[PDB]
Amino acid sequence: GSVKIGHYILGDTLGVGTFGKVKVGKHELTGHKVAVKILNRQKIRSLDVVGKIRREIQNLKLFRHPHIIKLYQVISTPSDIFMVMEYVSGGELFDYICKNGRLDEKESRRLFQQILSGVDYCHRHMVVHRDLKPENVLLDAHMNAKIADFGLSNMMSDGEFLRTSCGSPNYAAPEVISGRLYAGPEVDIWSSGVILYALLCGTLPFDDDHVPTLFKKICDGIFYTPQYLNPSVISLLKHMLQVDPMKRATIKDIREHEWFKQDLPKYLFPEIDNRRIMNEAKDFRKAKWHLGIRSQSRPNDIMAEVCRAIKQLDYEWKVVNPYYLRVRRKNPVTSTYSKMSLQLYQVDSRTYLLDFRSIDDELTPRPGSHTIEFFEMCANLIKILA
Amino acid sequence: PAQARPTVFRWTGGGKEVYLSGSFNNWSKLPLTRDHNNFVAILDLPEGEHQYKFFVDGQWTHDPSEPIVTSQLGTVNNIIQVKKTDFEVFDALMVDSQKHQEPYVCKRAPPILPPHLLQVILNKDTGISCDPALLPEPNHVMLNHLYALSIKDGVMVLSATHRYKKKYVTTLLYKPI
Amino acid sequence: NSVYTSFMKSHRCYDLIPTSSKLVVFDTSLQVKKAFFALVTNGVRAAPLWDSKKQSFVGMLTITDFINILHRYYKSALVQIYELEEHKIETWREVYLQDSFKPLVCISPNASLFDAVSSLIRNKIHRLPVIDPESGNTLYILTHKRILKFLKLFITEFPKPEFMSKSLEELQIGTYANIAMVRTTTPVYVALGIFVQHRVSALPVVDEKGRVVDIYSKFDVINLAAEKTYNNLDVSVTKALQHRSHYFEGVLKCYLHETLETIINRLVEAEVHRLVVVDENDVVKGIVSLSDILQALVLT
Ligand SMILES: Cc1ccc(Oc2nc3cc(-c4ccc(-c5ccccc5O)cc4)c(Cl)cc3[nH]2)cc1C(=O)NO
Ligand SMILES: Nc1ncnc2c1ncn2[C@@H]1O[C@H](COP(=O)(O)O)[C@@H](O)[C@H]1O
Ligand SMILES: Nc1ncnc2c1ncn2[C@@H]1O[C@H](COP(=O)(O)O)[C@@H](O)[C@H]1O
Ligand SMILES: Nc1ncnc2c1ncn2[C@@H]1O[C@H](COP(=O)(O)O)[C@@H](O)[C@H]1O
Repeated sequence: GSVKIGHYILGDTLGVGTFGKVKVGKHELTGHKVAVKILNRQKIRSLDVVGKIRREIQNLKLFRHPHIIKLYQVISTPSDIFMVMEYVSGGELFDYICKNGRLDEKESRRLFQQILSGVDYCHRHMVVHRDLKPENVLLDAHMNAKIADFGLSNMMSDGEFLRTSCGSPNYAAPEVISGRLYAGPEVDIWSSGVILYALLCGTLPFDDDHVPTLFKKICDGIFYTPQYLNPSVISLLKHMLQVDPMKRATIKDIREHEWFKQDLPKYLFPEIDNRRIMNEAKDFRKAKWHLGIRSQSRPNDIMAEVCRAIKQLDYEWKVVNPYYLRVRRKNPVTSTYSKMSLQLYQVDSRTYLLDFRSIDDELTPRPGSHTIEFFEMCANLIKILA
Repeated sequence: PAQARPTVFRWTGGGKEVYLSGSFNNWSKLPLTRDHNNFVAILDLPEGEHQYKFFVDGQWTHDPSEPIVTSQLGTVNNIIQVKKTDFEVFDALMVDSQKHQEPYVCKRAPPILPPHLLQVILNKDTGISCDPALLPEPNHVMLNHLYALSIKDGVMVLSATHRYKKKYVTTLLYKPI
Repeated sequence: NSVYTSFMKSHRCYDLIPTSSKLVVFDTSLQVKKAFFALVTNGVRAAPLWDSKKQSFVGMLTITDFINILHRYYKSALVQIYELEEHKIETWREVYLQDSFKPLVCISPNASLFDAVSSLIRNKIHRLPVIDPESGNTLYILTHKRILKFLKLFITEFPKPEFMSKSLEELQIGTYANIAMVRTTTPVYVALGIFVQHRVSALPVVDEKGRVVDIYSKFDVINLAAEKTYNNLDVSVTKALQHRSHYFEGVLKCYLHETLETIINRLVEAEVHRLVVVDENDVVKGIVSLSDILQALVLT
């Protein structure tokens, strides 16, 4: 007998994923082709990603977009998890560029629109891919782009940054190879800039066989622009490939760019009762704020100081990290708990900064205001540290 | 329906021929198709206890890594228990996952500050033609963080932006020291 | 029901809350002068009041409170107003309210707009804070102007009813008797006194002939806090009104024979909270406010 799951007959190996291997499969009746990702349960247990796998499955299951690979079904067995996904016969974009060379301006634009459309859709759903690269962009028989392999992806949470180094060095943003924290949509945009370059030039903008040189080239943001490149798209590349993440193009910026707007299909980007209400709403010297509290003093000094002041106010805390504390205060009136996170950051060599972040409560209707209780909790500590 | 539950039988090792025999097939020999060093068959088994053994290149053996059972006659077979929890994805991930720090105690480099937090929503001027209570749409990463004004006239001013569904509220509190 | 009443029962208050907004809150232990300055600083008319002791939102601080304080404790331009400078919000709340009755009137975001329009009229207040029962957090401050602006767009979509066709005297909408007004030469202090006794949002400024030459509203009073000119209330409303930034268009007026539709367009376009009904002579016949119009569309 053949290897058969959910009426699909398991064929040739397409490649190897973070877990297991991805294989082609063919329906015993219709001959329909799918891509089956095999996840070994004892392997996902070894490095404990089990929750990280469960959230990827939840998210990808809901995703419906023409330029993202669809997840049809997840089939569970005692030993293994099988992810049945849509199959596209064209293979990696990377292989396509290797064999056929650079794509002309119109074809590059057409593909780059489809891809960015997918990236945007992910971001609108609070998912960052982080592995974007031509090897992870597949093609169907008609040369439509399909984003695949969300194995390195992550969900964006309110007030949270990501420290995880991810993806290939060639497609990673200067902040990612530098190990710094990031929000994450700006990282997908940097990678998308590298993909755009690859489409237009048939080469990578940052590449060196010497790894320290490659990292410097990336953090410098310097790359070669061939003579045959449209000055218009060069400006778009310059914006997407900005080293400074605050200066780097957003998806809104790219949609407004003239080179991107040419020939743009209407279906690609989203822009009944819920839509109408939103339209109605839209139709209808100074003080200088600053973040947290700063001290020119030393990091071990300022950490000891906070813990002392936390204890003084009867608060309780967990040291999750040397510089990251989780605090829980009992409220005398409501007899409830109010939680906040403390993190120290380095502003410059001589200065450090303590950050206060509110933690959302578990509770159903309860007395008093969460936002205010959060303020009062910080206020008490700040008075001491001021 | 629930009588058909997919089960993977995998032999890791070399061979010219590998067969599977179990209680489920009446100890017949089911040939396993190969991929490299993996021989596999996938079978629907009823929920319950099942015993099996392999025939590898003329030698009857059991998988040492999988569980085993031993008969009073000295037969050594692999044994497998079909559980309904194995066939629902999220239930099986719950079981895989299974396999008090609040009390306060007496007791690397600091992460560099992400520049995203230096974008202050209240330091941003808006248009004179619009409601002054209105604000720009916040970066999700800026939410829940605490911002403040330099204490003046014995009064401290705290602020944070929180989200409610698809809407955002930036709240300012005026509290005296 | 009514055509427009159905609409108001349908939509939640959440529908009105803008995407991103600012909310100011005062601890009740805050010096009451500092609070009225904050309202000016942050460009908002009203703020919720928070009692740390009770861990609850006890009430709302508005410009009306600033008027009550000024009028009660003002003595002369020669002597500072101590109570304004020394008091805290809790202290003046205890003075102003001898009765322990008055609660904070709030509405849930899930609750319908109709229910919100009712509650504004029931307690006769212009500010309704929207509070989420689950989080305990105050989300937004609802006003007459926000709500009518919303309806206006919806009113155009629905087929024109006969109400709109009829003229204002026939319709009987608004206040046509016991109109509180002031002279051009009337002192601000006296004007303040009139706010307190009549509890009205604005006073038409009339000449000797009876004709309206201007209007003085509670909003114009907040300018005293702005320029820190509150110490001298002896000046006339005319001199006080010179300080308005917008170079003055003639007072917004409407007529009795004019249709309700005509008027709602004029109000919503101009964003003013009320219109002055007048004779051809400009002699004041009465006032139409947002609260009047909404009371018409909420009931009628
Ligand atoms: C290294 C390793 C060992 C074990 C592992 O877990 C599993 N590996 C598995 C492989 C298979 C499998 C599927 C299909 C075929 C096959 C047989 C004949 C013709 C075509 C085929 O694709 C062969 C094996 C099946 Cl059904 C289940 C499997 N579970 C994963 C991995 C792994 O992570 N690879 O990257
Ligand atoms: N939502 C509310 N709850 C309780 N009191 C209020 C509320 N809104 C206004 N007030 C009070 O009612 C009076 C009139 O305020 P205004 O709405 O500005 O006319 C003032 O004394 C306010 O303190
Ligand atoms: N100057 C005024 N004289 C008499 N009544 C008024 C005046 N202004 C408003 N009103 C009435 O007072 C009520 C509340 O109006 P407002 O204070 O504008 O919300 C409504 O019934 C108005 O018609
Ligand atoms: N009927 C009116 N005619 C002219 N100006 C007005 C009128 N009503 C209000 N204003 C002005 O609008 C501001 C206050 O608006 P509101 O608080 O909505 O009444 C002040 O500058 C008033 O002078």
